[PDB]
Amino acid sequence: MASIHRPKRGSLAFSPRKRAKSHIPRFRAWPEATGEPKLQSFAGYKVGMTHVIMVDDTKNSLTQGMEISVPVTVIETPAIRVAAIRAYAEDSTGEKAIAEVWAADLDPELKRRIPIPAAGNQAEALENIGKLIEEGRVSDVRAVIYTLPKSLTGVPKKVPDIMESGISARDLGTKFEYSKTILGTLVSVTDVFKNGTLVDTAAITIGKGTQGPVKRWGIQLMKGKHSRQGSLRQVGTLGAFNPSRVSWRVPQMGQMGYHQRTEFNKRILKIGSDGEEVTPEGGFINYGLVRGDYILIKGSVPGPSKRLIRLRDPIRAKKADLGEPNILYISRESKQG
Amino acid sequence: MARINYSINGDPETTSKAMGSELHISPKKSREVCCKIKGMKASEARKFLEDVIAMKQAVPFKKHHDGSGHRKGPMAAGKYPISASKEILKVLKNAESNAEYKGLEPANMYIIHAAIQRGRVIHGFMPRARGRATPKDTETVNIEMILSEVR
Amino acid sequence: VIDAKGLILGRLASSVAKQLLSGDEKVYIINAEQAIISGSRAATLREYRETRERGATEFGPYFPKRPDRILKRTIRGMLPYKRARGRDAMSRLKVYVGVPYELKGAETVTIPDADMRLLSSSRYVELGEVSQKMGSKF
RNA sequence: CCCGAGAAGGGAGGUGCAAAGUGCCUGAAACCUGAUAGUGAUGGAACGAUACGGCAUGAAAGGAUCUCUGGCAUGAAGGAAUCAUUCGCGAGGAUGUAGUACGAAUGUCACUGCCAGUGUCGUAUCUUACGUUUUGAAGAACGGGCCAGGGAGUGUAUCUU
RNA sequence: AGCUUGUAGUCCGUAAGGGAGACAACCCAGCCCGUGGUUAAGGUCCCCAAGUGUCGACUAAGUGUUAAUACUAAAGGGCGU
RNA sequence: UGUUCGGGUCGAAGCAGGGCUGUGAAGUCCUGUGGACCGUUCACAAACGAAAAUCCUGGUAAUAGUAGCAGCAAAGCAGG
RNA sequence: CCCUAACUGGAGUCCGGUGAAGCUUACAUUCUAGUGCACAGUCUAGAGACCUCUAGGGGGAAGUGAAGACCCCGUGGAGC
RNA sequence: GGAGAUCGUGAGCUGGGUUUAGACCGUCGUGAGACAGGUCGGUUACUAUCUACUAGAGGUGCCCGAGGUCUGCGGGUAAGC
Repeated sequence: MASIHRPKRGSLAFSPRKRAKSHIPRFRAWPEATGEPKLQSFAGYKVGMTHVIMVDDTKNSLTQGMEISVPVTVIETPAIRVAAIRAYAEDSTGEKAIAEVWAADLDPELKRRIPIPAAGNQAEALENIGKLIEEGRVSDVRAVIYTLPKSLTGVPKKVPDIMESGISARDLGTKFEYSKTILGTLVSVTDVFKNGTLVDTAAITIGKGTQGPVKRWGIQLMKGKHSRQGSLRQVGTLGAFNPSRVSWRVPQMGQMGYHQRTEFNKRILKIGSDGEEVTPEGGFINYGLVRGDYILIKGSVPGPSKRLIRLRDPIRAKKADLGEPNILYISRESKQG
Repeated sequence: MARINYSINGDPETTSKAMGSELHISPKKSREVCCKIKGMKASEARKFLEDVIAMKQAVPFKKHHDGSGHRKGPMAAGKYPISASKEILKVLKNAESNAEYKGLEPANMYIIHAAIQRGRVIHGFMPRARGRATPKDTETVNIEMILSEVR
Repeated sequence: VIDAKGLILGRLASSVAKQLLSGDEKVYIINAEQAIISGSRAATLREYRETRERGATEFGPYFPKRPDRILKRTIRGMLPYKRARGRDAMSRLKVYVGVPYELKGAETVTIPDADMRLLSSSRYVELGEVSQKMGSKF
């Protein structure tokens, strides 16, 4: 038999396609430190999409210098609290948590997530971590941070979300000093990301529940006469006669969406403080209006509205210093029109 | 057709017995309900049965799980056997009355025995395709219940 | 506590397996990355990448990557590990890359007949080299 | 008499040597419900046989110089250890110790209160069911879901032995 | 041709048990029951009872680690050793 | 069946489980249940022994609280 | 059809009631290779495998339905 | 590009071909009838027991009791061509 070839339906790069074990994306890698100390990640909540008219500043592009309409995602980004500093020791079996110091004073609504750590050992915990770093038991340092969604109104929840973030510094001592400076403080998104820079966005995608292989993997439907013989939206064959089994690579029904996904190289087009600049007439549908500080991300982002979106400094960015975008018009017309 | 001996015989002094005689209910569902309610106090068993009949409380189905979805809370497969619960509650009422007649105190007694027994089947028929008639039977269940005032 | 540095992999495994089946001791093996496999580097790497990428690794053989876990697998192949005896033997065995901190400074032993200087040539590679060429971080 | 809507049924209480309680003598198995013994959510499959253990049972019908644990005597085949001398390149061999100590078992004397058996589980070795068709059956060859009962070389005549 | 058809011997068929990974017919062996010992075939690094046995060489190819068997690749070449 | 010698309401046959004997076909005994019949010597007969026949008759499982109770045809709701 | 999307009613899914049938020697959480009547979940050696439940399409069980209607054979038939 | 997966894949589909019963043409045969010749027409059964997979749950094991944040033994990927 002389066969016609096709690329495989869907990607096996995301198998098993199960539901994410948490509603928060977890970062498995952190990029290289390339400058002054700072947090490598922030976290906001997706609001919705709008579009801007901007001058194409992208070097070498055909439309560079002319007016272009660019879709943007609005992400409401209230200040996060640096709740703790955690130290990690590297050994043959990998990284292990070795020490943690919690900030002396923490927000009372953190009790919705965890019983509040007391204002106990912070000075001696920090000196213990300093001794550990001096004696070489510490491989690196991360900052445990959490969001404060109570200030938002389109997100109904008041329980904070907690996550670890890397610190970008040239040396472990510099990392420890910066973490001590930022410990217990409220960091704004301008203290993590700058306008016009590329970032990576992680989020839990839109949940679709249980979906068939046609929607879930993009398999072809039965065609022509076969379309009305009783197996229309349904895979042609589960396998060969031998091997006597259904491969895991055969497209099948199952959970669709509500997965963790990372998008790369999303450009920040605006860091705003007043949500009236971006909120349309009538508000964002099912969300409301922006009230705190916000961010405009060029293009689309994984997740629906109100989903927690984690932003991190780019890990596979190609282009060098991009610049500050020239946003000439932010559309606030009614999205419900 | 006739009366039935009990699988277990508790001592007459501190124990009351009752028998639901060939109820036209589901033996599988009644077995699950009996397994759930065995060992409880009579009052708490009554409250549980009332919750089941009111749909506020599912009974786990560990032996006859097929056809049952999972229920909210710390539970696997479970159902709401309304007819079985009603019949078992009638039998429980009979047993509590018998205890009161003996002079025992049902408020302090426990369901120590709660079993089903398949009885004689009434044989009906289900006309099928192509001239075939297959069975459809009336299964009957005897419910043996033994409460005791000690454990 | 056996130091696997400069020891033939199969001969050390046979010795430790027979000791475990004699069944009066817990055996610890340290520096599993420093064990020796005789034969040409190309041939050893070829056979080990074949074994690593062989099976139905979604639902088939799962050949380990760390050198200590590979040595544990090699000893497992010389045991009745499906039996209760072999299960106890494998439960009484611990293998380490380098020296674990708790065993640090403990008195070690070496198998004289497993020593690598009894080999007649230089055609050998280390288990750590095999593991890191298969992509194990240790 | 009590419960129960009840001319159902159940409980309690009676009758009778015995409930044998009306399709009711006896009342097996399959099947189903519950209890008890063993095991059990890291585990490998003809579901067993053999040996040895854990747990349970071991009233009758089984053992009481019987069971346990030792001593002593005799002990077939077989038969060391250790050491001395010698040979061999060596691993080892030969001679003596030594046909000795031991040794299946057969007797005898103490000690002991269990043992046999039964159920289940575990460790070790072995075994891919049964009947049939087949040169070849665990077969991806045919037959049986299970249990109970029924189910197949008989008589007349004649010939031979 | 694990094809078909002869012949001599021996087997399976109807042949246990032990050993070859398993193996109708390949090796020991024909086998009443129980106990003890010593052997056969085969094996003695572990799985697995007993050698990480001895002597003298070869092989660098994981070649090989495969009595018989249809279950084991040839001609040709090699200043490989 | 003939014949010899017996057992049984102070509990026969049968049934469930167990002990002992016998290589075994099987026999015997114990406990419970059961309520009236049952064996034994030497012989003689047979409608005399079942695990199998897509065996027959009866009973009863897994499948399984599963399929079905959806084209008929807008199918009911309120109050009493 | 390129290339599928949304929506409507009935099923399905979940709940109450009612309630069958068909495959079944046994066991069974398997996968690879070999062996074997040369097409193995059970043999051999490895590799895996914590159990239970729900939904889902049918890879496999040389799945089930059925003493192959093709071929041959039978000193078996029928019609022409 | 070619090939293997029971010439992979009908308890997934199709039914055009071949392989039933009807009929025509040509050629054989006295005939019934025949043709690895042509032509027109010609029913594609099953509610999934086990296993495998895809997903979602309840347990038990691990475990001071609970919660949170992590690591990564491993598995997958075309972390694009």
